[PDB]
Amino acid sequence: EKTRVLVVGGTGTMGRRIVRACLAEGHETYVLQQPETRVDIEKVQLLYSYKRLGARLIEASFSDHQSLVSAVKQVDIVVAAMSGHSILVQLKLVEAIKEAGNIKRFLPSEFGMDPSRMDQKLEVRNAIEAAGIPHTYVVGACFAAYFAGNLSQMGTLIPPKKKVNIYGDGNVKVVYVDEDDIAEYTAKTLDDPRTINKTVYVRPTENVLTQMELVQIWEKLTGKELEKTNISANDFLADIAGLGHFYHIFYEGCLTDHEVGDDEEASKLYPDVKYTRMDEYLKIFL
Amino acid sequence: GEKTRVLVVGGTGTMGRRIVRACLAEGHETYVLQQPETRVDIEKVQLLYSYKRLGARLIEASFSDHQSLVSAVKQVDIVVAAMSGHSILVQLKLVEAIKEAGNIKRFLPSEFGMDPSRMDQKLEVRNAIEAAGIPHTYVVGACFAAYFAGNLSQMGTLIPPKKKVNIYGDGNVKVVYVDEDDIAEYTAKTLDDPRTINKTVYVRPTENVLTQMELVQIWEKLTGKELEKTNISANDFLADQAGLGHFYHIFYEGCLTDHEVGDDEEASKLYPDVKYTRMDEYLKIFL
Ligand SMILES: NC(=O)C1=CN([C@@H]2O[C@H](COP(=O)(O)OP(=O)(O)OC[C@H]3O[C@@H](n4cnc5c(N)ncnc54)[C@H](OP(=O)(O)O)[C@@H]3O)[C@@H](O)[C@H]2O)C=CC1
Ligand SMILES: NC(=O)C1=CN([C@@H]2O[C@H](COP(=O)(O)OP(=O)(O)OC[C@H]3O[C@@H](n4cnc5c(N)ncnc54)[C@H](OP(=O)(O)O)[C@@H]3O)[C@@H](O)[C@H]2O)C=CC1
Ligand SMILES: COc1cc(C[C@@H]2CO[C@@H](c3ccc(O)c(OC)c3)[C@@H]2CO)ccc1O
Ligand SMILES: COc1cc(C[C@@H]2CO[C@@H](c3ccc(O)c(OC)c3)[C@@H]2CO)ccc1O
Repeated sequence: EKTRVLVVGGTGTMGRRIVRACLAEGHETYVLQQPETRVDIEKVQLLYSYKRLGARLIEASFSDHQSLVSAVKQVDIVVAAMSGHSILVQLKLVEAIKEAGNIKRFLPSEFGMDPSRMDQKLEVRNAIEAAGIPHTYVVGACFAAYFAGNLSQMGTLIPPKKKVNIYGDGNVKVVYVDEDDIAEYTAKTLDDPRTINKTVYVRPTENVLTQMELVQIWEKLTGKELEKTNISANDFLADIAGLGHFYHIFYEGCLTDHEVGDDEEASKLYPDVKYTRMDEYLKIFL
Repeated sequence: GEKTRVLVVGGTGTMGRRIVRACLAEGHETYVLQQPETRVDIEKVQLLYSYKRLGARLIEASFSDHQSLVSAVKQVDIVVAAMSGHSILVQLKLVEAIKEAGNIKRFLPSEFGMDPSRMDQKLEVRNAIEAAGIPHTYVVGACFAAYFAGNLSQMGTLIPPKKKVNIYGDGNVKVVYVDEDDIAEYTAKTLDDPRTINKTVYVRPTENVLTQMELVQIWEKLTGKELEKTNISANDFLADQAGLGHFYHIFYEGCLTDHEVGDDEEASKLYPDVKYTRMDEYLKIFL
């Protein structure tokens, strides 16, 4: 009855939320348990905390091809959320899935900028498609913790107190999404017959905002005007890949420059998800 | 009387995060030290702000800014620190601040392990607390169950071994294994208990005083399988590196159990309503 899901990378930022979202959806949830690399107290405790919620642990190693095959044979769907070298370990996962033969869908570690735009992620896609593994690519949003809570400033995760850099004129549309919402959309789409072999864009409508609109949401919550320093494009390219990431998002507008139909956008596919709006998101910092 | 306001220092540490939640559970108005970011540290930031949803307040302060420590402690009645273990010695700056503010009714320094006065920068911190005249409680005497029980006291891992296990000496030295949650709850109960002002509190839940070989047997009965044991002489063990030695005092010298403690200084008796987790329940999560 339940879809059986294996979550790969279950102790990461996105992966842990995907574990929880799969359980909250009612999926029978399995989490890949990799051989310890270190005395890692919070890693181990996070993993075992999942059992208390009803998840099961499956031990396997990426260096052990047969242990991966044994793992994926126990589930119906695989979701990966590796850090993004670590993206490429999914190639081992693809061969294991291809050998196993029983996987109905694979969602690789995407959850960001679409890599098919004119990349290790694209190499994983090709292997998936070469093997004929049904897939769903979840893309198109900035994690609110990495880009909204710091008003998109680099090198920090919390609002600045007095000053703020604005990229260009800060009128390039961006997509700011609470990581919990991304995970819940992921749990809902992964067995949806409508999203088989599709790209799903996480673009909740009211969270499509320019940097300046984000800052102005904050300024209205606090009642304080920030001192703004506009940084021109070339002023931003003083760098001789993470500056590259910001440049594509805030200068090239790579998240919002192509329109998406309702049949491929998460908030339209799953309108019951009451996604967190950025004014609510930012309240925790007041 | 009223809440009793507590500032937790090291609030995103292993022990500190449990202490934050314990203080909220006990009904204290709970404040957490927000230190300036040293890096893009997503899980550290999310942990800190998760406390707000639970009713805690954050106070930004820096150890390198004496005036920010003063201001932070001036907003609370009690201070509890749980720094990793230099980390220890930064508490000296905190004592100077506590000294100047002059409103702190009690300070619990970062202890929660072997009593150093029976073996240290912890002792240095004690000396400063006492020289300054700051009322104190020292919480000592227990092995964290995550570091010593879930691995059956094996080094280099935190989960039960699959078939063989090392026995230190004869595995008949008494050790104290306690759930970190219980340590934190005892800490939140004791920090304003008049019976423990200016005392050492020993966390020694009676049913959790166990030999390594007893711990192993609890697990063998849970799994129904016996484990291949190999014993290891003190001298062998000591064949030449501070983690080792922590273990040696604990499992060879028996430093946690070689002295008696009285009920008016033992947490499980001071706080008998804390139904502490026994090791047979603790280990079940691993099955
Ligand atoms: N704004 C946005 O849209 C963002 C996009 N992303 C993307 O989301 C996806 C997940 O990112 P994130 O949550 O930050 O990932 P994490 O950095 O949190 O790592 C997650 C897990 O990946 C496993 N892992 C990492 N390296 C290796 C390795 N060499 N070998 C084996 N396993 C490894 C580990 O799994 P285990 O739990 O088993 O130990 C680790 O816990 C990525 O594709 C990333 O590009 C992430 C940041 C922001
Ligand atoms: N078996 C046992 O009984 C055990 C005993 N202990 C003892 O418990 C106490 C706390 O240990 P534990 O919870 O594991 O420690 P942690 O390593 O988990 O504590 C980390 C926190 O302490 C702060 N910290 C660390 N270094 C610094 C620094 N240079 N400057 C400022 N802050 C710093 C940070 O505070 P912030 O959150 O604000 O960023 C950090 O988050 C210690 O006294 C330890 O000796 C701990 C392990 C096992
Ligand atoms: C907030 O300050 C920073 C934030 C980051 C976040 C990095 C941002 O680019 C992020 C990212 C990676 C992959 C993506 O597909 C992605 O899509 C938005 C974003 C990185 C996530 O770790 C990097 C450097 C910083 O200084
Ligand atoms: C579980 O494997 C290890 C576990 C540790 C735990 C270290 C154990 O000695 C612990 C300790 C530190 C301070 C203490 O006061 C203490 O009292 C028991 C124990 C250390 C806590 O970080 C160290 C090395 C290991 O290989």
